[PDB]
Amino acid sequence: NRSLEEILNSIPPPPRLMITHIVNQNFKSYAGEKILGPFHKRFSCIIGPNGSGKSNVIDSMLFVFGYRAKLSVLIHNSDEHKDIQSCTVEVHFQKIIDKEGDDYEVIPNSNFYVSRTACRDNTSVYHISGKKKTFKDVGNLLRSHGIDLDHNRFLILQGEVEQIAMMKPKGQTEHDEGMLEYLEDIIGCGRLNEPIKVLCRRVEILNEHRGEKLNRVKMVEKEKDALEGEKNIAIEFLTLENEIFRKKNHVCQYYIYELQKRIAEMETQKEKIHEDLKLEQIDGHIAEHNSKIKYWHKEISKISNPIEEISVLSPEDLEAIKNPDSITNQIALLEARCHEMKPNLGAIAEYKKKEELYLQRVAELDKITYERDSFRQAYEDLRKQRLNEFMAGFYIITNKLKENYQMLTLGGDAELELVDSLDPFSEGIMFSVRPPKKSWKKIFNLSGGEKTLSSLALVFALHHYKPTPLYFMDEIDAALDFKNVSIVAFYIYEQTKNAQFIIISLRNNMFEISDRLIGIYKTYNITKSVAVN
Repeated sequence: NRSLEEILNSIPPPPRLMITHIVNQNFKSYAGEKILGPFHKRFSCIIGPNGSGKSNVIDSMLFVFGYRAKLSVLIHNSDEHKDIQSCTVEVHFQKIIDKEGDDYEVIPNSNFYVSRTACRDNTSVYHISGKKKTFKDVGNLLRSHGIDLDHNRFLILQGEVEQIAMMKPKGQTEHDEGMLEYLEDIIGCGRLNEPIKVLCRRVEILNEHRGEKLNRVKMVEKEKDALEGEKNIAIEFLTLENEIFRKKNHVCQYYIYELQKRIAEMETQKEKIHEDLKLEQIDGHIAEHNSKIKYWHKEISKISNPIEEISVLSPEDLEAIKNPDSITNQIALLEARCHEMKPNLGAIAEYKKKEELYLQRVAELDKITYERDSFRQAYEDLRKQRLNEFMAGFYIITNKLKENYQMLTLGGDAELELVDSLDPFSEGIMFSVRPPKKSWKKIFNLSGGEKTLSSLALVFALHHYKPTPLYFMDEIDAALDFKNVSIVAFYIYEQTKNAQFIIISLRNNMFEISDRLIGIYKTYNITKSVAVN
């Protein structure tokens, strides 16, 4: 359970190649060893009647590339040849320079030689140029060439296009994926768009309770504020009673100075008596010593300070018996305060503990909250950036789709209608198709051929957006007018010259645009092929 910051730091970031020849030994449709024909960089076709084994080959290339659908069906399956111990199929790849003229000047270096030996013991082993490997290494070198194998887009079968004609706009379950999520994978966002959505979701819920933590560190705060206010009143009472107590020490010091000033005056008078009668001076000395005995209270032990410290006006302000208000009001104030003291440092303790240290906890949860808001808006920025890239590529491919549909249908427009313009990730994207010289209507009331024509228009749109060098089609000519067949054949011939198109059909135009015509026939259940032009 890494933090989202560690997660957001750890974010994983988001001439041509031709097939020279294919040789197949103990192949499912080929008896013994058969060499497939040469394939031009421009065009090639495998034309013939249905049931000659073309479907067997196009499923075989899925089998040999790791796409799995008793490994004896992988070997030949017929009457004359039936399930020998192993089959070996080899395909040759070479580069070729992209020239506008009709050239077959390949690069003589063999780029790839993928040989799969599939035996009857449920074991299939892959070799690249005879080196015992997997299809993963061939796939990595194809990704170096810009070709992605496990993200399959280059192969089109029929079951895909009659899936396309009745797609839900979104994949409502884990086993369904709409064109929205598949395009999100295509555009390069689905690696980081949806996982960051689910990741921020849970973290924000964890963050919520952190905001709740910030709440219940001080859920009410009024009880502690009232308690520290009362104890602050007690502390201010302590300081004020200390000041009144200092005044009381001053008043007791006024009593000691009244006694001592009286002592000094009577020393002066008894010294006058001694100057002038002896026993009268002795009586003055006795009363002076009695007052010095009574002077013990000069060490005022109340706070010992005003104990020995005198005020300014010694003959007038330094007597306590002449000011009974100073005697009475100060001790009355002291008694009222000491009755009303209840002192505690809980004002300071609660202020430094719950108004500062729990405020420090609130500040730490404020920092966690700033992390939470930074995480949620870094999410909002990343999700909106991936969404903006997704709808930007979506606008690019819909412009390419609409221009392809306009030049293929020679009129009319098929356009994808969003559920909502802001974010079509809610429940999908609908599709509305207009046939030429027809009213604008839903796709559901239209022909299946119109749906397939819009699907091939989108396929042309994604190929124009992202150049995939290989494309495979099968039996598009059925239930379709020859006009659109020749139109898309002319599109494939004219707009694409480097891109190689392989189509399985019987109508003339799809191989009249073809540079290679691989005429394949099965005579006495022995399959032989010729490569005519």
